[PDB]
Amino acid sequence: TLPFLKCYCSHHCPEDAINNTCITNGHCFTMIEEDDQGETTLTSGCLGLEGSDFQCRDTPIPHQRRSIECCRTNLCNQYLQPTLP
Amino acid sequence: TLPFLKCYCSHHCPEDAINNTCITNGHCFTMIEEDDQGETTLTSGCLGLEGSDFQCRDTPIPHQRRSIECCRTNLCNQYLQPTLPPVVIG
Amino acid sequence: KSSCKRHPLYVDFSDVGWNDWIVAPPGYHAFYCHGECPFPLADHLNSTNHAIVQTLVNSVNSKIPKACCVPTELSAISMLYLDENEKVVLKNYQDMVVEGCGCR
Amino acid sequence: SSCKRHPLYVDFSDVGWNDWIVAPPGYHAFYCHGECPFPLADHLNSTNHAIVQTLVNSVNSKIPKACCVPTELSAISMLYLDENEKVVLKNYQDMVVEGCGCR
Ligand SMILES: [Cl-]
Repeated sequence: TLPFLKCYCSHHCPEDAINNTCITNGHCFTMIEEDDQGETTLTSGCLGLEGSDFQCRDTPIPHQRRSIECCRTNLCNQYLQPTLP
Repeated sequence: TLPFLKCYCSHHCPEDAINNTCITNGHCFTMIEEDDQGETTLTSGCLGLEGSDFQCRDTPIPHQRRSIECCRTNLCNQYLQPTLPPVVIG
Repeated sequence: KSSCKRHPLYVDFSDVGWNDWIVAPPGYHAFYCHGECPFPLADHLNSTNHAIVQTLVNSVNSKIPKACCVPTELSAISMLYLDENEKVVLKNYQDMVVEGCGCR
Repeated sequence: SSCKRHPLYVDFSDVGWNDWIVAPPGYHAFYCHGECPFPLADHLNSTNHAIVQTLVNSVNSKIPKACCVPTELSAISMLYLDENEKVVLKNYQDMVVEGCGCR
């Protein structure tokens, strides 16, 4: 299946991204991540279709907490804004 | 190519080696190398056919003195006795 | 100094938190790959020409990394999961289980 | 700094192979290196396994991350000397990294 979907990407861009944009056959993502001492930072990019279900499902307990959201419409991820539970 | 060659193996045995032999479609090897405390070690095993050109040859100048020798008959690496290259050097 | 090989790894769908979109199985043996890729790369590490050259270069230039112990043969498993509109679908997942490791 | 392809030229003269490899004098081999973080973006061609393993890592530190490795590779030709020393033309597979991913 061919790439058909455009997503914003911000820390996970492919080297050849265009205007901070990636293309994919999977889903756009946007992620919120806390570190070990305070600073929380935001990420987004494209998820390949294969294994998209394990990456767009919501975990219970990593080392420091984070959340991730996916959608399937062009540039749909600046409209996502995930928060920590 | 199917493996057709039987060799002895010492630290480089496959996890399913029996009686310290392994099989391959390339060559058998024996190499001596030096560790940082001057202790040397004999290793030996099977090299796949692919890339055997490079491995059997080696680089004359690795970071740790070593010597690898290859041969191509059943169990032949029992008869190989590689030695360290002289530290010849200025 | 232990060599590239397969290690056991069981994946409990509960530990990782999929207990609720995945209905069957509860886990599976997924295994994983770990260990040194030294010189020489023996036959059973299924190395590419690249990886062999890379190991040779690393040994002369420490700035170039060694080859990496990774799965060189993978296999499939099927799962039953509850999809978006709470449907129960059976689906075949490729590349889920390591059957073999190698230096690459 | 995430998994990607980096330059690497292998000069046969530098590694002492110049005396059984008659040509080319060297080649661009490239290599792969860098982190395999979560989530694994599309341009890392990850396998389902590398992905499962990546999640398992975030929850059990004893389980390593996916590694960054060649993921597509191309051949090159060389002129070399037979075990018996003399010009021979061989196609060497998987000599050149075309792409990298997390596996
Ligand atoms: Cl691979």
